[PDB]
Amino acid sequence: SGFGDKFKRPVGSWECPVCCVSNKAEDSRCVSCTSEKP
Amino acid sequence: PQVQFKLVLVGDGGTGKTTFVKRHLTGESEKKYVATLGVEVHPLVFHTNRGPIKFNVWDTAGQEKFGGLRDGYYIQAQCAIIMFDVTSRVTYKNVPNWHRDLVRVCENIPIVLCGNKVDIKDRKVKAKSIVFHRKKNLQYYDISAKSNYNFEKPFLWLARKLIGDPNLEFVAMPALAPPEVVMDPALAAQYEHDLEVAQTTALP
Ligand SMILES: Nc1nc2c(ncn2[C@@H]2O[C@H](COP(=O)(O)OP(=O)(O)O)[C@@H](O)[C@H]2O)c(=O)[nH]1
Ligand SMILES: [Mg+2]
Ligand SMILES: [Zn+2]
Repeated sequence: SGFGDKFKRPVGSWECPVCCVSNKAEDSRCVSCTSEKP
Repeated sequence: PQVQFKLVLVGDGGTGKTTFVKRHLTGESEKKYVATLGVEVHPLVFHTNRGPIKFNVWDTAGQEKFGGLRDGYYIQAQCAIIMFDVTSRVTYKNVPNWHRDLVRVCENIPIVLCGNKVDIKDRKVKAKSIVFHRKKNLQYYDISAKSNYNFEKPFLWLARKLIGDPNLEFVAMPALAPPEVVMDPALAAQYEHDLEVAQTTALP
């Protein structure tokens, strides 16, 4: 079975637009590159 | 949402990390520059029998030449490649350091060890010398970035570990830059026969 069938981003998470790391909802900045939650 | 993994590509300067990640043509044309860290993130899509998998490969701007890498580089890495140069014994001796630096932040993420530049005749680090992966039960592969030799092997191993599916296959190779050097098919078979023999030899 395909991953996309059973893959879902954690509730509230956001992908960093600069470096693509997945961050927690409560994080205002990217825990990797420090860029801001857009 | 897409299945993507942050893959950190570490190793001594001059080992060929940038030449390697650049082989994936779409990852190169769609790489993203991270100013704050001086990093380029290459989106390397691979197409598996179960769907697309994207390795966001982090490549340095050469800062590894002047010291270790900052936390931010390693933070949230889900897998890694440690590269060394089979023509520079010293790069192989720094593999443990890179390993330590990496596990200090990321813990037991899947890791593949790659010896680059095996297209060169005067190979200094032979199969019998490469033992670090066996000590830490990592996977090793010979590669040649400039010939695309074994380019897909590290990513296939990682995808299988990350997905938990050992039957996972790449249904088609990604579009790669044309080989800039030829890799003698026999030399490749001989090197592959040297690894299996070295695999059946005791650890000193
Ligand atoms: N024969 C051969 N030369 C390579 C290969 N990969 C890199 N080189 C060269 O090794 C030098 C360093 O390359 P680079 O990718 O910048 O290493 P990095 O510092 O780890 O990013 C360059 O002169 C490359 O042309 C390879 O696979 N085979
Ligand atoms: Mg480089
Ligand atoms: Zn980021």
